[PDB]
Amino acid sequence: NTDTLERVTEIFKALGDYNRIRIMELLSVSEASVGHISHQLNLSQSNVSHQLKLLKSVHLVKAKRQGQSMIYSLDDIHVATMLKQAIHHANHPKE
Amino acid sequence: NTDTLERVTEIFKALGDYNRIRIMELLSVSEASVGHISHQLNLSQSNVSHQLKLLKSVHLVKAKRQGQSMIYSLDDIHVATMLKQAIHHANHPKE
Ligand SMILES: [Zn+2]
Ligand SMILES: [Zn+2]
Ligand SMILES: [Zn+2]
Ligand SMILES: [Zn+2]
Ligand SMILES: [Zn+2]
Ligand SMILES: [Zn+2]
Repeated sequence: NTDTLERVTEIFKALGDYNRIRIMELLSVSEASVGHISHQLNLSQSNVSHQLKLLKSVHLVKAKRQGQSMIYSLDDIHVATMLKQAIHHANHPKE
Repeated sequence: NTDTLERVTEIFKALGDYNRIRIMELLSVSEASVGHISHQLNLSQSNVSHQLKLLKSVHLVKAKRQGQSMIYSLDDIHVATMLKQAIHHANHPKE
């Protein structure tokens, strides 16, 4: 319906960012904490936390506390498939 | 690589629009011409053509001339899967 399409608009508007894409891509390889994400991608923890908060609000990523810190990961299989299909579509030959 | 992620950013930034999503969704059901798309969605042909041009430049949609008018469709299976997985993710229950 109408409301459903608005929600998907939300989802895509959240992926339309270079650094959020780098965060998603990294998460598609392995779940991780803010420090790890911040270290590997060279983004500050505060910026990383700010982006994850947005990504989480549209259900693109989820978080679970394990030990001391929160461990982030792609919400579910739909998100992973969606992302991986897009990455691949961007790389294969297109004449 | 770096350039690949910029390209996927492009793709998602193009889907982050309510009307472009309505055009993609309609195309995911059936290929169609500008007039059909414009009629069904109540968007003018000029606006529809403008959006398709953008969608085409990032390889989200493709066009083929059949008869007199151009027939548009999702570029390939990756685009269709990507879109359908997202639509579904937006609708299923998420607690
Ligand atoms: Zn930063
Ligand atoms: Zn499902
Ligand atoms: Zn493809
Ligand atoms: Zn219009
Ligand atoms: Zn393929
Ligand atoms: Zn889902």
